[PDB]
Amino acid sequence: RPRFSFSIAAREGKARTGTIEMKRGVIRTPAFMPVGTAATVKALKPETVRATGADIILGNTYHLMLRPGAERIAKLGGLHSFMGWDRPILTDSGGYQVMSLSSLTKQSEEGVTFKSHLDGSRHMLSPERSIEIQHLLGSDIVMAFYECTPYPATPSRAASSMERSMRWAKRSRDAFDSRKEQAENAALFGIQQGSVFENLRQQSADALAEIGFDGYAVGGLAVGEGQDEMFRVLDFSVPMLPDDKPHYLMGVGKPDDIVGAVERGIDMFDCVLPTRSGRNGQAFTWDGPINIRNARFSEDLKPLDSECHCAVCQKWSRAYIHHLIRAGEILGAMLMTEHNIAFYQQLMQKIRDSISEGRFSQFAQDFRARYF
Ligand SMILES: [Zn+2]
Repeated sequence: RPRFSFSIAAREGKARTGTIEMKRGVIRTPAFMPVGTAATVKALKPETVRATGADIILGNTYHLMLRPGAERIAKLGGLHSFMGWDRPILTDSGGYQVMSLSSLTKQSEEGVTFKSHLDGSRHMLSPERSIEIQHLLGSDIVMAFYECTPYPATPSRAASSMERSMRWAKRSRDAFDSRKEQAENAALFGIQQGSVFENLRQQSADALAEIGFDGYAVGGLAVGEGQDEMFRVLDFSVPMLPDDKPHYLMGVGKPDDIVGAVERGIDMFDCVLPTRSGRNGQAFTWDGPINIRNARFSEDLKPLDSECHCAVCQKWSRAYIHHLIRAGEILGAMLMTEHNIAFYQQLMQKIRDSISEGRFSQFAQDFRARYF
């Protein structure tokens, strides 16, 4: 019923489990959010996405602004109504894609100018335009617009980029606050930057807390630094964010990354891996991933995973799915994606249950021992 309410029901070390109550629904944390790129979680009906256990999905402001257009979607009744997903949606601000998929990007204090990577150039993105688009889409959790710091990054480079983003966070906060409908029904998350430097990260955290947000995302990771660095950064970074607010680690998703991130205080995750690697033929299992295309699965009657409770593992064999993927059949992508998202959600449920029971540390250890 409330606009936004985060409650921690249990803790173990830095790990915690709880819920986020929003007008469109309850989000159980730690949470994994499936990625919905062009108003669709690839190869899945929204009801299937919900069936796997997902309480919230992520939409991106970049793609949607290009096709079919933020304004068009608003006119159509909003993203929820448009795609058939009635639960909460967290929208990325588009800053990282603007820099990864756009042609001739132009950075400036006002924002970034760019050329759409597919048809001319739906051109401008600033802190206020981003928030505006996110309002048009009707997202429940709005991400403040930021400027990306590549890896590696020199201290001065990381400092100046972090500083710009902190200014953009203020502008995003204000833009969000000026729109009453948005401010009253949605949530706004701020994003910490600072690369791998804790002084920078600290400054970013402090700026962010000064402005004040509903949740804090740890940005700049999973950009090539490797798990060791990521974890090392998380170790000093997460404790800098407000304890009573959710901590969201953007773009992080290998199963082992998630478990280690939760051990360091992360409550929310998103990643294209499960969907992406699904179309590719890679299925996640409690014994590590398997590539279903491999000839040894040609007559394997066992399900993708022997303990998985998803509809795919209850009804189809590795042999069939192996066939479908090798034949390039659409059902192959559909079945692989559903199992993978299903697997991710079961991992989050296992994580949440072990924290509530005070046995997460052992779960993590056992998980790693078997998965690897
Ligand atoms: Zn399954």
